[PDB]
Amino acid sequence: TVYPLHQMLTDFDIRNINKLSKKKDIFDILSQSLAPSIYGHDHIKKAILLMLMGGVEKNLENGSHLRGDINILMVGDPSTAKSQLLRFVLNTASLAIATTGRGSSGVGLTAAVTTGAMVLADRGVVCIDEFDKMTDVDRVAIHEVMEQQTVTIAKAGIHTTLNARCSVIAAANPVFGQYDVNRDPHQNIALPDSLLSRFDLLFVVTDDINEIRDRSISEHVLRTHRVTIPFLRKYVQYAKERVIPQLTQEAINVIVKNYTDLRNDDNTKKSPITARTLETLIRLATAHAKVRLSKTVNKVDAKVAANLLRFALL
Amino acid sequence: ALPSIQLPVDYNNLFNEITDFLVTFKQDGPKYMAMLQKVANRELNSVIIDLDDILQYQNEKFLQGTQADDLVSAIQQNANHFTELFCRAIDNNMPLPTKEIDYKDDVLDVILNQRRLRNERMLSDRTNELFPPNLTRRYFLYFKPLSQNCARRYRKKAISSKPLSVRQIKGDFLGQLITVRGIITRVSDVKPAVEVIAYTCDQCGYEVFQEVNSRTFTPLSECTSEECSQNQTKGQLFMSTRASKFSAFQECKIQELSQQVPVGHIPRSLNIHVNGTLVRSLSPGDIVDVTGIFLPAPYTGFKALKAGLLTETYLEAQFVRQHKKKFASFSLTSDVEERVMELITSGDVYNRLAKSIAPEIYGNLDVKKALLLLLVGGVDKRVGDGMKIRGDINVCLMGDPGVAKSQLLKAICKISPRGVYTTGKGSSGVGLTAAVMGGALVLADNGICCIDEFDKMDESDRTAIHEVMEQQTISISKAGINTTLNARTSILAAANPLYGRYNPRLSPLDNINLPAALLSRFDILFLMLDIPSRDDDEKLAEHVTYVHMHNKQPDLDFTPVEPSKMREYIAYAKTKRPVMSEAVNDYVVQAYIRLRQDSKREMDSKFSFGQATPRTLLGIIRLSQALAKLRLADMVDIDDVEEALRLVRVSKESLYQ
Ligand SMILES: [Zn+2]
Repeated sequence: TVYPLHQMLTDFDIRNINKLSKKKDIFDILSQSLAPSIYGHDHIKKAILLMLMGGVEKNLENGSHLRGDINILMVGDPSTAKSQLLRFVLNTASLAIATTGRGSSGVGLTAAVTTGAMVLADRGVVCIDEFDKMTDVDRVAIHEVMEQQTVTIAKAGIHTTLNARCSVIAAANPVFGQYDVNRDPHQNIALPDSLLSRFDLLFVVTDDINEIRDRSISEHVLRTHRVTIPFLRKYVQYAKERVIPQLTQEAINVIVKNYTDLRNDDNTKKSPITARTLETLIRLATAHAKVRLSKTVNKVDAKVAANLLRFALL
Repeated sequence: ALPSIQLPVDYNNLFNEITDFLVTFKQDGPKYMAMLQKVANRELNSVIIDLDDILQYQNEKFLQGTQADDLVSAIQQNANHFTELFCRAIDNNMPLPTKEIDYKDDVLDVILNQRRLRNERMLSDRTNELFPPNLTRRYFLYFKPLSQNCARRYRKKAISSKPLSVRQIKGDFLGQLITVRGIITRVSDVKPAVEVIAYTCDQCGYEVFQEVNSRTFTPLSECTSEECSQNQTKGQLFMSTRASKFSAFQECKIQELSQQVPVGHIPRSLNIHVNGTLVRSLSPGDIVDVTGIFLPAPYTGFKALKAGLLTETYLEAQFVRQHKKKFASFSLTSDVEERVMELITSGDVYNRLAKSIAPEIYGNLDVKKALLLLLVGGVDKRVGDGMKIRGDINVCLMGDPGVAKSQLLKAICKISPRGVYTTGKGSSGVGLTAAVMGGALVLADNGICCIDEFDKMDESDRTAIHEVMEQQTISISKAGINTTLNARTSILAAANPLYGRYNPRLSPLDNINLPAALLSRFDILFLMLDIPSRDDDEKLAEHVTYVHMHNKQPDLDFTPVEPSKMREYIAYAKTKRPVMSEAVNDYVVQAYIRLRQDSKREMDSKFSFGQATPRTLLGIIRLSQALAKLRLADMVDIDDVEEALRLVRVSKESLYQ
């Protein structure tokens, strides 16, 4: 036989979703459902959902396709759960492969075996731990993987362009010690440059300490040692293949206003900002549309994308 | 003792149906008369039997009666048996003379000719059981898969011809034609196989033909001939190599494409045997749909270990279709010019195509305007002695972080054939140079090569590329390589200015990290800098919102030129080789003095780059001569050259904004 040990939605489940889709506040509850063991970080959890959904995919006629999925980075002092969060990403993720630092060889590559992950992880969530530690040699390839969305192997050899369209998370320690919090908007990241852009969202988290927040940590930690989570992935698959929200003229002016704001004001405030940011705006909008199950994109969604990209920046 | 159980399928009348399939035909005189006679005429060996037409025939034999037993399912159901059955029928209908066959002419045909002559003579004298039909062939029967555009008849489930995963392969596909796909591995070098090998006797002669069956055979001596036999006593006999019929044999293993591999396991190779004409068709590293009968070849022993019998199999090659087969080579320019003309007649081809390169992004009509030229290139030159002068265009795209510079490069390397996309860390120095056991530059040459992250490429790489603008060269002196290989490559390089982005308080060449030795080579450097503008960025946002929202970008009104027909036009463009008139030449000169003088009167620092070295002149002659070719020219008119100057000045000078 071979029963393995450690999806089917039946009649009833899909109905539960359908009922639950109409409720206006669901997004926040969902976003809270990820973290039984983790405080706050509602914004980040929101993010991980918005990666699980991911802006459909759009392949133009006789032209290149615009990247659908959203990529995320987390930077902060240790104990931030950054390595703890990712495993829970992994479990409910429906795929994909995890990779930690070095790591490699080839990472996503076929290696052209005589005589990898990112390919095998296609349509899925790749995790990267200690994302900074990874040799630049690889990073050079990750540029090709992330935005371009394809992998190219000329090695000896079999010469082919094969597709890895994977979504990506990465957690990476601050440069030196705990200095992340106070340190400048740059020189803090340690891994310039285009990479910083490729990632749709750069989230920063601080371990800086306070007594009140401390107490509020204490109790939950205590109780820990003494609506269903599984329903979360079932909620997710139907949402994924059904149905793609397209795009609507309700929203566009919002994200345009927002975007232009970002460039003009933030280029005085902070960096980096490019057309890439705009792309990301659209992906987030569409993703939150998927959460809403709406056959259409909306203005509210646009405002949400606005919000999370703000907490990304500020 | 070995029971027997009837099956509805019968080969007897199916052979009859094959005979009715051959030489009696309409839809395409018939194709099987001419295709067969051209083989009989001995200019042709491979007989490519399409299963598509077998599909077409049944319609005429069914509906449209009178109804008959099916082949297309019955073939691929077995597909080994038909090679010995469907193909022998060709012997019965084949034209006898056929025309002008003679004897020698051909080597080894004279051997058998004299065999049948001496045999006929000696037999006709003795009377005063024949040479096997497989020895006399000199042609190979190959079936091909039905994908198919006409498979939609529909016979539905009839198709394999299902371009399946190596993982998808099962022990239930043995003895049934199956297409597979993957990268060629190890591609063993061709060696002769054997079929009959009729050994020669000594005393009384004759001949005997030993069948080559499965992998191997046991050689025999004794005597088969009745004359040498028993009196006196047993005649000695040796194999004659001239008499034997040799069929090329090449084996190669194919690993899976690795995208077809799950989250787990390992790439699994599949062993593939090749015969006859299809030999050498396969080359290492090449994704190919290989179709063939899927068969075991047991066991050679061992035979103790398995037990059993544990076949282990292989795939017989039948047909070969490789992914990614090309200008400048075409003869005609017959009714295809028609396919060019829809593009020509509207006029203003240059702007139209320009816009039609990478419409997926908004803005930068100038950049694309030039990329069209890059794709076109020409005309080089030969000084008759001779040495060459390229010959092509070299483009850079500067600026950061956004503006989507690299998407233009995925664009181009998608459109242009023989284009190859690489990155620095990325493509190793050994990636561009050729090892002895090439890539990048050698791999893509006669066509555009594309580079990203052009700063991070370090040093040894930059020397290669620094040299390749002498074109026609790389020189590898290391170890087991003294060769100088020829790279005719074009180069497009996307790079980011020194961190973070283009500091205006710094002079040009300060915020461009690149040496001036290299930039003099680049004829056109497009620096794309981003200064926020409330009006335009609205338009942009409208564009990038419109698509996503729609897939098709242009509306009201433009017609985006499909890359296929576009490639056709550019192909028809590269053929011209125009020549300059006296007036545009002088104009180029005068304008060049004015450009030199105006560039230097500007003074050192900021502004620049100087010095407008002669490679910019030659560059603008070469751009000129390119723009001419989209007029199809030979005239090379003044507006052409002027336009080249325009593109040049517009390239830079965007740093004043
Ligand atoms: Zn004899």
